Amino acid sequence: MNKVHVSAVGTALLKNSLSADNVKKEVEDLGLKDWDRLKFDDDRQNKIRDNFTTLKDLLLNFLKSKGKEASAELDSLLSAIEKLQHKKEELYVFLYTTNTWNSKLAGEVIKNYLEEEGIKSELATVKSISSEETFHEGIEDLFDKVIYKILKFKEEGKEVYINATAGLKPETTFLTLAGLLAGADLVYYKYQEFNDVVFLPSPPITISPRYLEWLIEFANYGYTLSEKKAEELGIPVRLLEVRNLVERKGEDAYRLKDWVRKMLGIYLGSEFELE
Amino acid sequence: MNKVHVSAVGTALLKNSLSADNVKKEVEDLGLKDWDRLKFDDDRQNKIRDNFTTLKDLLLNFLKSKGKEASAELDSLLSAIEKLQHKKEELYVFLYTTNTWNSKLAGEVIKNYLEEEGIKSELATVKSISSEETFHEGIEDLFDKVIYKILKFKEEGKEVYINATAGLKPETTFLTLAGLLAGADLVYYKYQEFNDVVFLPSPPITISPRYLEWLIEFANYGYTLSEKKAEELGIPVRLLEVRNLVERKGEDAYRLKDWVRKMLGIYLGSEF
Repeated sequence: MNKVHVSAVGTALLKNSLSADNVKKEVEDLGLKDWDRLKFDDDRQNKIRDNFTTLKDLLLNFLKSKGKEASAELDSLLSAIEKLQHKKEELYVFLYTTNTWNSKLAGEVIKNYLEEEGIKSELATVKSISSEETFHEGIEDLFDKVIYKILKFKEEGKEVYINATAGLKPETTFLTLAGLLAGADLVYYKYQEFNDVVFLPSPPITISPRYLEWLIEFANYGYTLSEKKAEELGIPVRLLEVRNLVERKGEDAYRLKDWVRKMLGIYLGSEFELE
Repeated sequence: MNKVHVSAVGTALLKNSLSADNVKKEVEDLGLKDWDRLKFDDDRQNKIRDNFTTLKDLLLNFLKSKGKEASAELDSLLSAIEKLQHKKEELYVFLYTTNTWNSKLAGEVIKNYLEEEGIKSELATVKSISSEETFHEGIEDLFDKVIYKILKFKEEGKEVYINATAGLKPETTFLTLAGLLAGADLVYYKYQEFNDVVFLPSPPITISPRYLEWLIEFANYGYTLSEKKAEELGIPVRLLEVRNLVERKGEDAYRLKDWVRKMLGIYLGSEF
């Protein structure tokens, strides 16, 4: 399957499904009125868990009934696949979603629909972003679970298409940029009020070689540099600091920020810190 | 003003302002009940135009009253300014929005509010994206009105912070990517959720140099090349085409897509 689509899955499907009276009955009787908006540690997530199969078949029947438009994910996926003329034999759909029952439900339902339609696909899950503290881990997890998989796909000799329709804005802005750094071929988006997908300018990009040399340099010296050592290596720490590439750690020292190291992994391999 | 913040302006302010009865009254009497969602060619846009100044004063008063929380733009702007400890003296706020009356209204209101708060700013306007056909023009326009300005700011030795909070996904993903290609320093985002700005991974990036050389090559021979010329110059037009950089217009011929032209002829020259 040499043509891979990457798509986040949200819970809009959960919400959209309440249109239908049968779904609204079943969800209301289970106590799950706001199942699209549940927090990751809300107890109602265990009611989705405990009732997974049912809610699955119910959302897949809703989906069959009223068709792909109930999920912006499917709509943009299936529209892009139509417009690019990607054959079912050639296709793979790498879904990811947060590690929460309402999201996994949406994700399993969409996975099964794609498989009923002759499209092989996979659903990875990723850490929730529930605060400023969990955001940076959230992004590292997307690196590990998605960006590094885009890398694998590109080594495998495949074409990668990013579906930017789905996902929260910051998480898809990150996926688009990291995705293209990892060699993704094309980024697409379906406007809610259009039927056709558009192709975002997806130019082939790499970290500035100037900055790539500097950033690899911290790796030689224990990911830290005094101002005097940086200046001797010609590395403008005060500009790296503006660009949130380094943090000042103490009076004289600058440490290469952890997110940069994840991203360097695109260039030096995912396990380069362990060699 | 060494520190520029870039921010789209959406109409969410127009919608949020309906939670004051005076605004909702004036909106309903004027026929403007869904003014946040009006398309670019909707006739109700002329009611905003015809009433611009008064609807300005109305939204600015609502905004003073209830403060920056009424606008994702102000909220994220003022929060990022707070978190980065940028002084008002050193700031310039580059707002852009579509050339539509409901958008310009939101944008003028945000511009005046920032100026009342001692922050200099401009409001650039850009062509509306109303279809597949107008999308590519829309993106060329963002290049001309925003990306090229990010470039100018960076030649001046100013620092550019992109506020990714407001904007539709495709307009903000393009601003982030082309913004960083133009040398923008940092991209930030404020979740409504947890009321606090985060810094998105924003490495300095460039066009792949192999491709930059190929792309500048097309720019020497008009902006079209036969298959026999391309393979002679060692250019995988096959791979340019997959990455939407060239179209096959001609017979055995390839044409450099217009947006690529307007991205070369923004960051790395200004000729042909």
